[PDB]
Amino acid sequence: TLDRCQGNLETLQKTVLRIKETDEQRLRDEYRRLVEGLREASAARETDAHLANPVLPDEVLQEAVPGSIRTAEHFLGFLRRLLEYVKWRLRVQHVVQESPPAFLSGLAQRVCIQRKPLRFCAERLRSLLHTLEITDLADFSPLTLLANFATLVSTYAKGFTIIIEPFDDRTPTIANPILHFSCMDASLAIKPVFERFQSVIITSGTLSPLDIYPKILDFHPVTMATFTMTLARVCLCPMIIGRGNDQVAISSK
Amino acid sequence: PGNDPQEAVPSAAGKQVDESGTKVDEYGAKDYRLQMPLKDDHTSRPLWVAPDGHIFLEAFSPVYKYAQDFLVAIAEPVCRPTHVHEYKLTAYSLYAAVSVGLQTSDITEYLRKLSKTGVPDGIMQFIKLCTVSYGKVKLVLKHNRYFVESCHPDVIQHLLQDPVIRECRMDLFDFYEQMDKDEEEEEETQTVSFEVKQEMIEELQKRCIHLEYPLLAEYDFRNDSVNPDINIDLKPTAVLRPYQEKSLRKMFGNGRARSGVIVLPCGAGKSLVGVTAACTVRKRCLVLGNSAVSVEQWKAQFKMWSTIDDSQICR
Repeated sequence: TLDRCQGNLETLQKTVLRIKETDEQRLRDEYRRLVEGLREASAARETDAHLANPVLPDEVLQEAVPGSIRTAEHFLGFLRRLLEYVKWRLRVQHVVQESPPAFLSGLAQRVCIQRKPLRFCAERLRSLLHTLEITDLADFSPLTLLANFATLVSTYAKGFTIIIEPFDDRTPTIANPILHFSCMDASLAIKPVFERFQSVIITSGTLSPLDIYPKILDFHPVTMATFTMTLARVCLCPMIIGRGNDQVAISSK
Repeated sequence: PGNDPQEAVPSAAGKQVDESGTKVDEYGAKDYRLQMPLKDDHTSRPLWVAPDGHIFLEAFSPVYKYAQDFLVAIAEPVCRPTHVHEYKLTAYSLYAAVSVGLQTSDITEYLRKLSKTGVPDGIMQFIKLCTVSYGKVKLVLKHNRYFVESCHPDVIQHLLQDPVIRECRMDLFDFYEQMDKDEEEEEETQTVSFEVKQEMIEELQKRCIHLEYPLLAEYDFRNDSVNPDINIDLKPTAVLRPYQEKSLRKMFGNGRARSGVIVLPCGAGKSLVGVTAACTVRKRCLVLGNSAVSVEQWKAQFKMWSTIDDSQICR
């Protein structure tokens, strides 16, 4: 992905170079309007091709136009990002390392201006393409991945988890390393759900321990055990085997 | 010497076994085997309890009473002749130390409850609990843990005698390993298990274990955990039959530590279940053939129903 992204880095630069004022003064009228009064340019289906909110429970993106004033300058921010991100990748491929907020801190040594251009990027990724409105989305799709990422690294990392997994999983060699940013608080995925909702009912036909709703880390007024009778003769036959002759070893010991 | 558990009891208390005169405890039976059969069922019939020798099996109107006990009453019996839907004689022997999921008084109750208070002579009484149930587990620490019993009231004599003879005393890669050790539970209740006296004292101990009035059940904990090696067993499509499927189920109805001795009729799956015990148990086993006549045979079905043969054969 990154190398394909590395390839459409300067590919998009050629679109910047060929456009002198046609799409550029289109930006200049409205990037001034970005400074004057903040409003997203599109309310139609463009938002479907757009990261609506990577980190939803925030207040607002107030000081947009981050430490980035121009487009190639903003493009250089990803040159400051991606090329450092492979520097944050390629050497790191020897050791699996689980340090979620320590990464962004060491990034702050490497990234010049941080924590605002980390969070105010994916729209300015999109919006500087929106004055273009040129690039096909599947072409641009591995890029939207990336400005999603540091945006997520910008906001919610101290409760959440960074994991780097270069080694053998369908790659016998190191031929495709990967890392992952996981969250951990499905609560914090469902806390905004609950705040947006009134009081809403889970039903799970498998959930026998009620103690795992506090794995969702939440509160519950109503949590009981549904008991139905069976005058259908016998509902089913549950049959624990445990063979003695062939000597049950059915767990993978 | 030192080889004396309870021998078979009846030797005396009887004179001209035509007890047309005495039959005194049978008169207790013959009261209720005869007072009971009036309205089309017997509700009686004490298995014809005879004091000396053995007693019988009714087995002619068993219905549910003695047809369930066509088998179950036969635990200490052996049913030595077989018949048509009539009576069936047996003998009597050592077979209460096999019947150790039950108390000698518990059978004695049902020995009475079958017999419609057809009362014992007492001959069996003075031979009921001569050997209290007691096991010998061989637990993970290389010899044995000094298991007693589910029931406690036996160490009270024992520990007031035995130590004054001879004392006793990555993450996911390893998470399940303690979940197995989590399954090492209370041994059905309380266990009351003690620590090995140095592995060379049990021979000195066993001879005195039976010396009071107890008897010991040597086990074989060789399946869940085992510190030495395990051979390659492999049961190559050896479909077998429910006569011997019941057999190892009697050898293993409990956990993974109990030895076994099973009688078959002749020509039965003799070289099967031991070969089945050769592989399922995961041990390093031994056969003791009668002659070389046996030796060629028993490896051959082992060569058949086991693919364990890559010069892996020791005759």
